Amino acid sequence: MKLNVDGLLVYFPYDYIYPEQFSYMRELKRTLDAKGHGVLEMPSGTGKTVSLLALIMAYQRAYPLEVTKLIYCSRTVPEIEKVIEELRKLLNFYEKQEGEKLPFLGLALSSRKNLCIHPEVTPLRFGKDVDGKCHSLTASYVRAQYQHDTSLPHCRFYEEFDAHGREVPLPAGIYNLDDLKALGRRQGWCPYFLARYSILHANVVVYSYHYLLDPKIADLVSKELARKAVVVFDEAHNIDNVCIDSMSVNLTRRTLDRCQGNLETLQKTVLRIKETDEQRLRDEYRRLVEGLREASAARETDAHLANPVLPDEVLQEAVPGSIRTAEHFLGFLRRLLEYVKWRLRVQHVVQESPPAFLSGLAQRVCIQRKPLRFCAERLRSLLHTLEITDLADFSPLTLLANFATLVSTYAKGFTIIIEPFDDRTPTIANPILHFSCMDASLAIKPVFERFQSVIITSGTLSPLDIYPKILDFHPVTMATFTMTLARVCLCPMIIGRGNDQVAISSKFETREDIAVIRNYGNLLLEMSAVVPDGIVAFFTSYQYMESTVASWYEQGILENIQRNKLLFIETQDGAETSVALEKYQEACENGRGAILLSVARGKVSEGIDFVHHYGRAVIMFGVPYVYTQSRILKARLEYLRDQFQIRENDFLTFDAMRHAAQCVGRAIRGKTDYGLMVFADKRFARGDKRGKLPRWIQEHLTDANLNLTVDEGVQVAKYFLRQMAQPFHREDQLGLSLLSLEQLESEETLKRIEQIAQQL
Amino acid sequence: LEEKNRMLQEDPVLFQLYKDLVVSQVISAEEFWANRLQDVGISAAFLADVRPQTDGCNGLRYNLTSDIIESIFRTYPAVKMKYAENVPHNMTEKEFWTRFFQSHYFHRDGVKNPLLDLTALEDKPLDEGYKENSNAAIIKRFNHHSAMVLAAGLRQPAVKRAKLQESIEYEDLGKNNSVKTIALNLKKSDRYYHGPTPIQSLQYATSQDIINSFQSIRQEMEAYTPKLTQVLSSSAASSTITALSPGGALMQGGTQQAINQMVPNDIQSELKHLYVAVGELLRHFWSCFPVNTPFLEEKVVKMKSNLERFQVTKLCPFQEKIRRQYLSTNLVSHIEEMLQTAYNKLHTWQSRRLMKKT
Ligand code: SF4
Repeated sequence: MKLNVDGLLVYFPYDYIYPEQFSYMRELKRTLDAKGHGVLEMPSGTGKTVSLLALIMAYQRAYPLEVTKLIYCSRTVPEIEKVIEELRKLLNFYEKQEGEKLPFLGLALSSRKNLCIHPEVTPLRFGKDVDGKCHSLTASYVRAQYQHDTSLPHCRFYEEFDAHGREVPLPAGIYNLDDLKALGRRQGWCPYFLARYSILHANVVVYSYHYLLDPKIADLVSKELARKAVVVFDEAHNIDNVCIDSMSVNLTRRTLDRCQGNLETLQKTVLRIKETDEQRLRDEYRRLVEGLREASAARETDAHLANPVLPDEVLQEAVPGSIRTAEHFLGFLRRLLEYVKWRLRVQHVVQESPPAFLSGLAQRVCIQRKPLRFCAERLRSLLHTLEITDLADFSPLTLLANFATLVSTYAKGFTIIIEPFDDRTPTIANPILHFSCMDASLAIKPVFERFQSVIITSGTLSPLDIYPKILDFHPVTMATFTMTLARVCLCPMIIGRGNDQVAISSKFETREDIAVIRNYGNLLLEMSAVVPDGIVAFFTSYQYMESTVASWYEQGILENIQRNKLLFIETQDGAETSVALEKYQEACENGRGAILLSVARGKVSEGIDFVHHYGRAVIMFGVPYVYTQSRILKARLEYLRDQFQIRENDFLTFDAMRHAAQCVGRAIRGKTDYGLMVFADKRFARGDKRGKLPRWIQEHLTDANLNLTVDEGVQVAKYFLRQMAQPFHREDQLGLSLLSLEQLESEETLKRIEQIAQQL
Repeated sequence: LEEKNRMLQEDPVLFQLYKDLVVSQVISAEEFWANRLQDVGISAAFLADVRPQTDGCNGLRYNLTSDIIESIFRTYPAVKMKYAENVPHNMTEKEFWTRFFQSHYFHRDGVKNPLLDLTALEDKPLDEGYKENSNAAIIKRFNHHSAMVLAAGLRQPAVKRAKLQESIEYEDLGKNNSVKTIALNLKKSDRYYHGPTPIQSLQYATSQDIINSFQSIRQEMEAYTPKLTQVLSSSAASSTITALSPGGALMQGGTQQAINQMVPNDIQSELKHLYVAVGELLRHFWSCFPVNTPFLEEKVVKMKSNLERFQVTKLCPFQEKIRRQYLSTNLVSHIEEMLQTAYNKLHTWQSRRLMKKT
């Protein structure tokens, strides 16, 4: 289907388009006209990805110069696969419509774990082990030695790409990760290096946030990215959490022990190699004194231990001669590690700013800021110059060096928290140091200041002003697209009163209440006896969920629920949770009622999507407020209050509502997809809490369903299920919620579409 | 043989029929039985619902049933191993069940890649640098029991691509053909207007004299006056009464005879038995018919031989039994009609077969 969007032709691969999709296209085009960052809110299951891809392809076809390359940022690998499939379908439609294969190149980027074919590395269960094995088999210095001696360790997968894979770029088209692996097997090449080589040529490149947001991994992609590149963020409502996790550092006593052991091993190796060849140390000193640009720029294959965290200004400055010597730097690292371990001896939690810790270290160990600034450079150079293969055992040393480099240069927005005792079990000796970053905008600041425009979309975007404050920027367009439905597919209800009229709440003071647990059990039993097989229940914490399950078993209410429908409970084990999900889906598709129990912060709420027959019922047991005992969260709240005038309670409410919407928003995949939404808490009735719900969900939240009872909720569920289970025809959607070729051309419909979106 | 004897005992009339057909050498047991010749799913409530029946007089009624034990074995293969390793030597069954009740075992209180591989859902798996036991046990054993029940219910890039296609495809923006119908349009619709009704001698009237008669009656009834005396007369009334009188032409026939007393109930029951036997024999005969394979010819010949033997050995004694009482009912006439119809059918088919060959 061909569409006219403000004078730009759009090749829609499907026969019909939602009016909200047309509004999204028009607003996205307007954002592209300003070449600036923009935030848009689109309901999930509306095919916004198809519209975005179509508009980007139209922009590239009309003017390749304006959008030199498309950057897509996602959350999980299956999201990348789905985006690749959708873009492949769109490209096939383009080729059929135009009659020729367009010179379009699409590529999906992932880790070496998803792009290695070497048989020895395949059984490895961990990416870091995979990376270490690959580097041991693909070290630059080892490559020449293998050329001089075949029996020496090597990886022909990279060698053939170096010999043959560089010359001829891949043909225009779209390749999946499995497709890339198959092509690499066909050519005997490694798809990882080939994909990185072809990034400069690919029109569209898709990968995850950490591949670009993390400064440690920023240069692995940004080196082949120009100023006019356009980035896309999808379902990035937790982007601040990702940035904080990337910029946060954790240190433990076992980490210190491993660091000491690896440092002693490194010193022994240095002495041994000096005995074998002292000239290596002199050559390293020559490299340091003459400039760091020679070693880093001439070896692009050594990107295993790249640390682009430091700004470009720090790169020019050289390491002081006090630590240029390898042995001097080893002693410096030993002193730093001993000082850190002694500082960890405190028996209580200590909260400190980076400048104070740096001043204390300078007073004690006579360590200035400038020598510590270039710690990462010396670390990387020393690791490279010693032909170290099994770098996995040396990971704690690299982590400590990166932490020291962060402290030496990054001060504002960071907090050092020392907790010698576990929050859960203070009796257990767990001395843990946390270098926590409270400024996520620093991770996204280079993205804003380097790329032409940034596009962020998500289904849970209730506040449109907190994100410009959280990300510390001013988006060009802040538009929310309301959802228009000819048939109601969502039935949000709030039940703050149980059968015994108990005030239903999930406050940790009331989370241990037996009455709340029993009312939850009764609600779940009635829902299982009434609602169809697909039932998912999101709790507030793992311990609370386990205690509630135990209480239900003791009461016996859980037994009746098992009698009605099969139950599956997730644990902290990944394999057990995977088996539980598989069994849940199999039971739901086999006609036997299956109930899943998870947490709002668990993996289920992160990257699991529910189809119409899976997302029949989603029940949130109270507003998921994060357990405040983590002083990192408290410190972040204090920093936000002191830097953005944001109340800590308001931020907690926003985060809890965001998690709840993420848990609920994944149950609808289209107009014909209808599901049930239950919120079992009286606190949801609060205007501040209720007003923090997505517009497409909050609008449909009828006030008649506000603070219902268990039986009232059951009756409303019965009514909604019977209403929506009746057969429906897509023709009814024509002109009301679905637009054909002729209906979109109506000027009245265009005015209606313009009225649909709202800019704030 | 024992199973066949028990089944025959379950149907004594058939057993009597089997005797009258085999002992009289009418049909062989092989030919007799030539034409003569439940699993329960696994429920998850078989544990919570099933309780040791604690009758008030200190009665521990286990109500041990085979299906319950089979469900336990299917859901818990370990219980089957325990049963096979203990009884009948190490311990008794009831003691094993009692131990199971007292043990903590009773009183306990991914093929798809995209949306199952939770370990592989993240591309950044770095190190850890960047009544809880009772609850965990309860959750683990509940999940194990659910998986066991699901498994007992039953008793590659292509798969990933198929799963992705199923997940992404939208029913709205696809195809809605649904035209699995065949239209029908007959040639001549006038067949039904005069259907199975045979051709009637629907004679047409004469020439314009028909119009003259129509005009005559039109004028005759155009000036009409109602009459009362002319409507009926006593003589006409007497004739109508006589026609409606008992024994009249309208009163066809009259009283009949009590057939029930004309035949003994034993003779009636034997007639029912013979009716059922001949009916089943002829049903098998017609099932063989039409003879489309050479094997059917021998089977129908055997059927006719069996019919002849049964007739001679039963109806002829039955005919004599009826004739000794000199019953006026021709009950045997119906059987003779059926037998002769079948015999003539077979003879005619044999004649057709001979004609086709020649
Ligand atoms: S070169 Fe490629 S195939 Fe070989 S170990 Fe490294 S990632 Fe794996």
